[PDB]
Amino acid sequence: SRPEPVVVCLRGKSGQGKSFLANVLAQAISTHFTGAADSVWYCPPDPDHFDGYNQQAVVVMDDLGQNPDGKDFKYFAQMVSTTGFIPPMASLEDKGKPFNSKVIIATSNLYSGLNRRFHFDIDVSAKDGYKVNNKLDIIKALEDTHTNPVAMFQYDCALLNGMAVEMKRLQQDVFKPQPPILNVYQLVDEVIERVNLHEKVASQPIFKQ
Repeated sequence: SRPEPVVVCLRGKSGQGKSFLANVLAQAISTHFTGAADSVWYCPPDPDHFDGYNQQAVVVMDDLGQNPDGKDFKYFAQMVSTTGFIPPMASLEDKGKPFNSKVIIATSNLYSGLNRRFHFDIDVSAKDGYKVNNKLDIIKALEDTHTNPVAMFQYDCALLNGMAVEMKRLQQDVFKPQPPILNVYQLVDEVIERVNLHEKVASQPIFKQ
């Protein structure tokens, strides 16, 4: 019915970037499609009634798969359902409103040797020049390079341009490999391009309507 969501998984070692990149990507995508960074809904620990969900551009799910009881997988599975997920809402006014977000971004601490539902699956690690006691040195990674800024980003820094963090795209096929994704700027453009495709196939009719 509505556009199929584009799904991004960012995984890797604790505190080596995946969470920071989740938040940067979410706000970047929100900004491209709505003009501002606030069309982001963060899935709460207990997806009881989807409080505050309003068809935001981006849904973020933290640490997907870390609660053994597994409420998070259940709703995630529906969001990327074949049928149109209708989230539970508290007020009669909002009940029945379809789930309609452009991008779902999950962070995960899980190893990858379900996953077939991710359009982008990326391991995030800190590079040596930006690594301090086994964690990303985020202060150094956010230092302004005074390079020309890019797209919606206000300045350039190692976190965004690829010097601070290593992205390793996890691939489904073996000799049909999707191209590498090497920094945030490129990841943002790849997700935008894929959302554009999903929305065009869902809005451009085959038959005159």
